[PDB]
Amino acid sequence: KISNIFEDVEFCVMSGTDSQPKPDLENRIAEFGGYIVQNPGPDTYCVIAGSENIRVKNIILSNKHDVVKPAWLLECFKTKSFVPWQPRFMIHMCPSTKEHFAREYDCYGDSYFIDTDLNQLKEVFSGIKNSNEQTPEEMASLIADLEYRYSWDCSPLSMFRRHTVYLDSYAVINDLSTKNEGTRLAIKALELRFHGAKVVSCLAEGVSHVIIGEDHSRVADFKAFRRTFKRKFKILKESWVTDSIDKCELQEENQYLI
Amino acid sequence: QKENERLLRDWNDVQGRFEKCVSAKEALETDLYKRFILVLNEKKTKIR
Repeated sequence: KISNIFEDVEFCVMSGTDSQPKPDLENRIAEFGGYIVQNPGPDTYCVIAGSENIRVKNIILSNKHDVVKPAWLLECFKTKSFVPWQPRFMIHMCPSTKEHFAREYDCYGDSYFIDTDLNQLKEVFSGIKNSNEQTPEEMASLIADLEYRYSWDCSPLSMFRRHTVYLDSYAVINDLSTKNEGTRLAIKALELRFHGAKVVSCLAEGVSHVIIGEDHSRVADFKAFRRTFKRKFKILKESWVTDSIDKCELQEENQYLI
Repeated sequence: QKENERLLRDWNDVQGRFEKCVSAKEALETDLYKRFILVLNEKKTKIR
């Protein structure tokens, strides 16, 4: 009666009680001129149901129509007009509608006509299952590559992703009989991991920096290793790491000059 | 001894809470990055 656009279209509202009683939905769709049929037929544009029954499961098997949620009907009611179908209601959908969506929409809730705000993007991300399939090294490397490709590593909170600073908190190698209790090495580890840097205790070929604690009186080994190692290491003053707490600011590139 | 011991208990508690908060922040950053990477790969495939 109100929205005549719903006329000339069959709606198989064969269920739906959890949200609103099904007779109420039928009354509303009649007020909107929707064809209320009690069973699916090869002329119904969409099948409307609430709780999922063996009939819905068979329609999933016998792909004849789409199992549209009543929430889409509620959207039509609040909009008082037709609501375009979105990949969040149809539990089962016909292959023709699948091709229609794929031709002008992504495989996820993202759409080219309706943008996703903060909450919609959050819902899209949550709907995508979260698991572990990528190794931490590879995932961090891809993150760094994408950030450098479009200048995202310049965030003031995460700059130590590339700088894998090695902290020589162990005086001896392969000795489990000692434990540094009550030391500030944990504080240094927390400071390093705040910006994304992850410390390592096993030496490998991926470590390009060697940093010792406050015991800087070991300049002799640094001098000896400068002649030996071609990988000229860079050691800065301990005030720079404390600047992340006192100044809490990054260091500009103008300091690196002649 | 009593003063330094309950201050060291407070230090242990603050270390634990800071560690768990930093771990939660890192997990949120990691899974947000994972989801953004997935959607970015989806969009890259669509662009291609």
